[PDB]
Amino acid sequence: ANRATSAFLDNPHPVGVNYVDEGSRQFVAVAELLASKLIDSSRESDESNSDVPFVQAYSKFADDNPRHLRVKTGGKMANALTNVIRSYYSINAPAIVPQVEIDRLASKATVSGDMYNSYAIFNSVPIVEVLSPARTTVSIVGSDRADVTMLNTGAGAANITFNFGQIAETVILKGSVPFQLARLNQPMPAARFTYKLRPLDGPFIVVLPVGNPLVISATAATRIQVPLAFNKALVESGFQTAMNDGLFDIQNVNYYSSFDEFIISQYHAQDGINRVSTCVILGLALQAYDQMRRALPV
Amino acid sequence: ANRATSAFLDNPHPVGVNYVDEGSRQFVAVAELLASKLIDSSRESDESNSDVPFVQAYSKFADDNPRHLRVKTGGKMANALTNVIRSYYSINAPAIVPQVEIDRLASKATVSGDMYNSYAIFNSVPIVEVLSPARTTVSIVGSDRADVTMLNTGAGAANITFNFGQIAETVILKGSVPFQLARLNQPMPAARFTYKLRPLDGPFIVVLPVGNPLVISATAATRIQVPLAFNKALVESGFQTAMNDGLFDIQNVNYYSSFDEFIISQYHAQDGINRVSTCVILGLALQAYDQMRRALPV
Amino acid sequence: ANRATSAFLDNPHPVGVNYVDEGSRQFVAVAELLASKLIDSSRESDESNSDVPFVQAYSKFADDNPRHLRVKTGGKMANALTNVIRSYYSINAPAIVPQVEIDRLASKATVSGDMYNSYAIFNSVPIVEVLSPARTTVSIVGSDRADVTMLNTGAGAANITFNFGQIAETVILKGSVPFQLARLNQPMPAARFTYKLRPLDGPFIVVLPVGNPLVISATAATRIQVPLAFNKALVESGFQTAMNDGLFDIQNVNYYSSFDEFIISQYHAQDGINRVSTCVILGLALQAYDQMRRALPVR
Amino acid sequence: MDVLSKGSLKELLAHLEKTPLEEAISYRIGTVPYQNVLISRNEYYNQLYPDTTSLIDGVSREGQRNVNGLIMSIISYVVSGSGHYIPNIGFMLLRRSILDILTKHDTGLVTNNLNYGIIARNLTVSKMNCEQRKRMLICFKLLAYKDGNQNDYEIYLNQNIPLKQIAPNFIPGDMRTVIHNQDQLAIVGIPAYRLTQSTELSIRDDNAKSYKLGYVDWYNSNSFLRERSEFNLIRLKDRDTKYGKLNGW
Amino acid sequence: MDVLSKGSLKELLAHLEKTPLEEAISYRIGTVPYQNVLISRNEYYNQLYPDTTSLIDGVSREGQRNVNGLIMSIISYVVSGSGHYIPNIGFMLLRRSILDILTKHDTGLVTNNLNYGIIARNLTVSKMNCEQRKRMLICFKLLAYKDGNQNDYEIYLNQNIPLKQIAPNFIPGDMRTVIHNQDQLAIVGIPLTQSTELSIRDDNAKSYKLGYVDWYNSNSFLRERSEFNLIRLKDRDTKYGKLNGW
Amino acid sequence: FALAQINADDEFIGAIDKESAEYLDEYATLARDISNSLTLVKAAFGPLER
Repeated sequence: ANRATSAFLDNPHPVGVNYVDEGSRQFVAVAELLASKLIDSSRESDESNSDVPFVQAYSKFADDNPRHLRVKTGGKMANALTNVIRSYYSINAPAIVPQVEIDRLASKATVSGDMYNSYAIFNSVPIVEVLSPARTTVSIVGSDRADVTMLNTGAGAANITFNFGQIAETVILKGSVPFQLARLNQPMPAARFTYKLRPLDGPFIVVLPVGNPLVISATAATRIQVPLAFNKALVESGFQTAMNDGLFDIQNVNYYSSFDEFIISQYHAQDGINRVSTCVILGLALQAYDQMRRALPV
Repeated sequence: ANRATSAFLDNPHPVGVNYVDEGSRQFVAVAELLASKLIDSSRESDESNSDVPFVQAYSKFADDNPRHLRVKTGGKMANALTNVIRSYYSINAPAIVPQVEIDRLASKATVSGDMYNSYAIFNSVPIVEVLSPARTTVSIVGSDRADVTMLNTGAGAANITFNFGQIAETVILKGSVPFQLARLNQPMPAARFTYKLRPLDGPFIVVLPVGNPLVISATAATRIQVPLAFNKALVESGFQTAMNDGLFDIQNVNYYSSFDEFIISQYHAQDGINRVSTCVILGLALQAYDQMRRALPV
Repeated sequence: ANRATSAFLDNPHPVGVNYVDEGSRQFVAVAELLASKLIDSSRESDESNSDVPFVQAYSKFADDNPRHLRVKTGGKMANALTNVIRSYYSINAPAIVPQVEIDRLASKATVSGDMYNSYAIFNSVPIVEVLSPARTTVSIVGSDRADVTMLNTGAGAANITFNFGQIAETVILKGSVPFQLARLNQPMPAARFTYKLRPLDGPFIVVLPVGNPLVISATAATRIQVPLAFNKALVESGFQTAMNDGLFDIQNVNYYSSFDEFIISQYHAQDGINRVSTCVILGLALQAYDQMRRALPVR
Repeated sequence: MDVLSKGSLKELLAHLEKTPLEEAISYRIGTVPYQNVLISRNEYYNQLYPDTTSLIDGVSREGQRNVNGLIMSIISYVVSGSGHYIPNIGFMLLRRSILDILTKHDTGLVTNNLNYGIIARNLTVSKMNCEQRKRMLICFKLLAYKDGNQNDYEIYLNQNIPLKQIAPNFIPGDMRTVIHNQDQLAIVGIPAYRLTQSTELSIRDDNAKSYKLGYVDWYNSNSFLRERSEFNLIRLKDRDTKYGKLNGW
Repeated sequence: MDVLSKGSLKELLAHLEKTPLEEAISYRIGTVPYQNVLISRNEYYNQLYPDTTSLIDGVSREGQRNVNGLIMSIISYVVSGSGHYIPNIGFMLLRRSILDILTKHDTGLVTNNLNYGIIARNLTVSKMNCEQRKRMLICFKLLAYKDGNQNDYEIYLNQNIPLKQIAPNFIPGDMRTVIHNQDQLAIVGIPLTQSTELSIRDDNAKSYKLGYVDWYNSNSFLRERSEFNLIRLKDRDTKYGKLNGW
Repeated sequence: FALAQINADDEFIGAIDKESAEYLDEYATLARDISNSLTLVKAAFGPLER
């Protein structure tokens, strides 16, 4: 008997515990709000035929007026946002930003750092384990759409067990050819192309006939509570920008292809609820980072 | 294989579908409020050696002054409350109270008529089925505390399956002697005196050794949404009075020893959610019927 | 000899030793008072069609003003009360409520924290042990009323001894058929239907003649000192809410069907005097928890 | 709460000189640290929120009956607001000030064998913030100069680069260094942002927020000293004077 | 909405004389009448709320092309406000008024073989309030006296004692009975909060209740604009083409 | 020592204080004026430079 698991779900590293309180949460909300005004100031500059709208936006974000002989960096808030993002990813990252600096930057705009007033859908499909008997090959490829390739070289039909965890809300399975799937201690129905199932129900048994390989595609949806200012497209771009800039370059940590995989992998840890709150705050910080760095490249 | 079922869960009769709208709910809440004032006014009249407090309360309730020669019945409000109680119990009740009468009676006092702003705990234990093998005797006695008496006469130990439904919140099992219980497809733990279970977990298997009989005492708690004025002490007393007064004497109906058994039995029927809301309204009506009749016996 | 005992008296787990000082008991007393006003204000709001009475009561309880789009959960007072209730139940439960929080909430109202003003009557019947000879069968069922079923298979009449502990004040025994019961080294009177016994008298011997089984129904009453605000009906409802809410799910603990069985089982243990004091405080806290949760509900 | 409000090296050191050692210890038994627990956080979740108990929370915890435990309780009081449960220390030691325990040989306590690696590990330093780390480094520096272990203190800082970056710069025997220092060591204070009456998930964050909201109540209460209004009512001994300096410094 | 506000036998009979059969029928397919369905009531429960569809809900449902179907649609309109989908009724029947369909022989419809017990079961008389049952009995009595089956009306009433208690006390032939009647048949009326009810019948009925206050004022001008220069459909003069399928 | 008795019986009509009710209502008019004035100045005078 062999077992297989998703690659992105292996060994989630611990996340940081700093910059989670109310003042730090409001700093991230202010940074997101002010960085958004920076991007919109470009369109205002085009319409107004002048750089005054951009100068006003940068002055509020950086406490200093822009210069022509200096490369625009963002000043204290840019430095604070960058260092705070580093601390969120790993517990080994230092917490360099002082509290006093965080409170001063959090007073720039009026926001509430409530990160539980909305939700988002995360599409990473968790396959905790797939148990197959001898003379059966199982390969799991993919993270957003997981394709499971199954081959039965044995004499008779085999029973393969799926375990999708206890966190995902729904999972939809679509097979290359019609197949049979049922819960444990349940009878099997007629072969169908598509199955919709709740992972909380229990481990699922799929009957593998002997012959050509059977491939099953898995798509899952998970609901995680996020602030109302959350935007998945901006968060995903911020994740790639931060990884390129080396903000995640620190020893004894894991690397993920997308923010979708990062948050779901942390949610499936030993105590994944503790890390979901920090990961969401990292998402808002990354959304602020993508806007800030696209307006002020460096 | 033999099946054992709690007596009070067998064949719940359909409940009435009338007088469950917002106007009718307001009338029940008004009746409870004025019936409570009727009881307090009688106590005040006795303490103050005067009839002024009671005359005011009776006049508001019955729309007529009390008279020494005439009998004190409560007027039209008593008749309407009596009739809606019959209609709530069974679908075969006449339901002969006009809508105009209900609206005029709901305008006496100001109440929201919301039957979902609180909750109450009901202690009836649902045992839907107990599956036992041959040469075993199983008997269930009780509704507030269920005792399951099990006798093994075969060669070896027997496996007895317990099904507690899917509605009750928690079930606590205490045996006469330490015993073994585990969920399906799970190893059995060491013998223990007590077990705390969630009925949603699934059917539970109990190992019955050959020898002396084993008695398991069951206690369950279920949460049901009720109005803030709900009082279990008054509802249960009103339930007994209505049965004694013949308000439930309808053809093709079941009977229960308490209101707790009535509501839980209707909950466990096919689509039991349909009946819980109507059953809660009947309970509040029985609360008003208790207080009115105790103040004005007939 | 065969031995039988009540199921609920077996292995009483230890209780918490934290938040049992003057300030903490004052905080629990304040919580019960403010929870009661929260329930009353919700009723006054409903009969009056105005949210003003409820808002004012919630503001005292939660030190914050209710706002739409934010769920009303009770604020910091609810958080402290829930975690304190866990700590009272078991010694494995953590203590995570700082002292500055307890002092702040205790000052919200001026009530006495004394938990021994009055008493209460508890109905659980303690049967510590029932010893029977070889050819007899004894089964004990129930906690509010104990049914002891005894069958004699041998030729001769059997002697069965009953131990009811030393905590209960009175025990009343009623039999399906008249039976004989007397204290040790005492003559046995005529067969009667009922007996009133003081458990401190000693082990009681009941003759079991050969034939049809004899069933004894046991009822006991014990008196425990409780605060004057103690209401048994509210405590039982709070005990069930806490169990259903999942805050009694601690490692290596026992579970009970009611607060009656919980307090009696702790009483019938070593250092049972000290455990009862902690359990009484937990009972008043459960009264506050029940009233707060009904006023502010969740689906 | 009073200790966490100090914002400068001068105020923090002055407070430690005035307060005795009994404030650092607690007489409540508490629970044990390094234990995985399930706590109730109902404003956010219906289930039980997992967390781990530590010595840095503001709740009293049982501590070891040795010099190592005594020092951990002192640093915990400085960086968290509450100490541990070490009873029967003795009235001779409990009367002396926290500063005297840290930097005076006359007390009689022997702290030379203490290792800063395990103390930082036990007093979980990966979970502290910048202000908490600075206060701990102050205590380490005071202890090191007490037993003549300045070289060991430097090597420990050189091993851990982030600690060196935020390490306060002051010589424990010189008062001019304390005056010149401009580090911000305040963990509670009047917040520029919007502070609400809401719970936090972690044990450390919830307890810290309770101290923060408690300081606001104390700041606006009658126990606070408003210098701009009643500076002539304080006694001459405790009045703020530039000539004022710590004893023996 | 107008048929539900009538609170007297006189007003209900007057409305039926004015209203053509077109507003009793509907042109929307709807769904199957009797069916166990799960509906969403998120104001109370996270789970889907079980319920059974019927012909009393104010929602169009499929009906067969027979006299039983036409009668069921008329009664549903009176007791619920919305009719049913009967395909291709025909111009001749649609132009006649509801009362003439119930009480006159010139419509071309045979109603002598109607079974009152089956109609009540199909209309789910068990889940009806006092006002709705009275309106159904008014329609039954009118049909009974039209075809001479007055005895069958009494047999049906005797089999259902609760309906006999609340039966109307008017004779279709006589006018003194209609003038002196004192029944209250109003379902909708000016008083209720903008909330949702659990049942399909209760929710739909409350929708009519909340919309009646607005309908009292807005219908006057919008109606008059529609038929400013339009010929009345009721009893419209035509060549009297044909009646197919009846 | 010389406390003055204060009576407001004439100010209250039943349980309603008319003067306080009308005075508080004027803040709604001021709130509307503040929002209107700020928006007009921002539109007429854009970003400001010195």
